[PDB]
Amino acid sequence: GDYCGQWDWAKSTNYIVYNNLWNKNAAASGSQCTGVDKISGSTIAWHTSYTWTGGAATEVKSYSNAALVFSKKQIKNIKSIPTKMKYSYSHSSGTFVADVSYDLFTSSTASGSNEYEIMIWLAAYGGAGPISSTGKAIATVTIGSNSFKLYKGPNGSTTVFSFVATKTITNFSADLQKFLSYLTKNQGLPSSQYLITLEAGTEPFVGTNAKMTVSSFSAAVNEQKLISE
Repeated sequence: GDYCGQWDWAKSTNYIVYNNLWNKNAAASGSQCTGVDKISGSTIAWHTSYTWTGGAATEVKSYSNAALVFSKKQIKNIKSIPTKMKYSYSHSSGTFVADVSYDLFTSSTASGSNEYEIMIWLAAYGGAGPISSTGKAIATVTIGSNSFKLYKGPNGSTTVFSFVATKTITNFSADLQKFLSYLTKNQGLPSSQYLITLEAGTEPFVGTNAKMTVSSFSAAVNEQKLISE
């Protein structure tokens, strides 16, 4: 059965699926429910459905997501982060502003507070755009079969990097360590940072009778054979 509470969630050996209606009060009206559909090995299928209208149209209202459960590692010691995400997204006609995105966080300790954030937008709808100090991409980088414009800006004391795919991706397959290593080699992301959070879901701004169905999601963090503390 679905769960619609602001902070509802369901735990699995490898994933936690959150409803996470953390900014629901910025909308004038609406609600959102999330549910888990299957769990086969390290692959999970889940979905979320919502309506959010009015209020602060520019603000993320929620971020239902599947979050990986994993041993935290410093980026310098991560060999690979293989991930897959296949989804569909429907809604009713009219205003629809949202994104499908991975959300990763790093800290200086495995248990520390967020210091850097790395988003990967597989889809941006109705003009949704990431945090950007300048309002302009700082780079265009191709990873695997997809091209991404890179944005950068603050969120409090957090530095937020957002890769935005140049074409919508509905069937994603990538090694996210390539994204982190691009940032450590080119954008000043410290390789001593611990990867502490890896999730994938959707950020709605405005939408009616919307439903994202994640037909399959998986992620894993793999460490190098030689660890340097």
